[PDB]
Amino acid sequence: QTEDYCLASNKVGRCRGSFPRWYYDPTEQICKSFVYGGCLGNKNNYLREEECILACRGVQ
Amino acid sequence: VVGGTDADEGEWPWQVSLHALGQGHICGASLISPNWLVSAAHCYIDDRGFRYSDPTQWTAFLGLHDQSQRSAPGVQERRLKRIISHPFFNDFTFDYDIALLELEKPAEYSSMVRPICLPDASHVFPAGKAIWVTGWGHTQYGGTGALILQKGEIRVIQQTTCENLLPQQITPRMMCVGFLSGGVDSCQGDAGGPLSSVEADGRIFQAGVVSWGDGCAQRNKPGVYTRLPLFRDWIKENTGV
Ligand SMILES: N[C@@H](CCC(=O)N[C@@H](CS)C(=O)NCC(=O)O)C(=O)O
Repeated sequence: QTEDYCLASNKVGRCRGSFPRWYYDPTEQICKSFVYGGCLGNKNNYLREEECILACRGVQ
Repeated sequence: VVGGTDADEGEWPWQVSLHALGQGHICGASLISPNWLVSAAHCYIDDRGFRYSDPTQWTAFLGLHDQSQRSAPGVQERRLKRIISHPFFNDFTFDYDIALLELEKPAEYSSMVRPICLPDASHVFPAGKAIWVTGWGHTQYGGTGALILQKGEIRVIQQTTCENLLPQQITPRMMCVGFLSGGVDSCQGDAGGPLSSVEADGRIFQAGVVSWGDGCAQRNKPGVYTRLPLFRDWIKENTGV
């Protein structure tokens, strides 16, 4: 499960909204900003940096 | 908008910017009357613990030119009272990607703020016609927004071509607009914004709504837009416009 929530690449998708989101990067061990299109994203997609940090704290 | 240029001030007085709470600009929209905006359904779906369908969560900026100058003269700020997503909207196929947004208080028409014309249900925007896409969206896929409103001239693509470029993904509610050559396209942040088409008397009609694309500005991957004429009666029935 941490596989999906923390280890998956960020996914912009095909939709053309600009939703500011956060994703965990396990190579840097840090949550970073990205822009989500709004449709069919994966689980490594957080509304807030703090929520991303909580979800993926310590993950390698 | 990829491969566009800065719009002139006052050039697209129907172009609107929609901001969600704590998140800045999310989607575009078009003004169609003093009370109503047309936008994309997929912008207003509950997600990640945030209620994008909740009208209180949004702010519309009208007469906006530059995102860093939202208090410039002529810029009108409005709350939403109502969001009507099309009932047949499907968030897997992106079919019926259209929404109507009701302003809490009416827009005041000015040199900066004016509605776009709506086409009759029977009207056809012909293949090959040069039309315009506008927005503050990304200048490159996976890139960054534009402070200054962008415009890009694109062309209506034949439905048969469109279907073959994106097999099993194009419905009759959808229209490909762009270039088979790529280079000019809408992009993330442009969704909900209008296609603008100069018609027989010089007046501008809305040809469609920015929806989706496979990346942005790629060869043989034009933008996919929601048609407008098909939804003319739905708009009338729900808004009186
Ligand atoms: N009838 C309007 C003025 C005309 C107007 O702003 N119409 C719009 C919507 S039909 C329009 O022509 N916009 C497109 C354009 O100016 O090119 C009024 O008196 O308030």
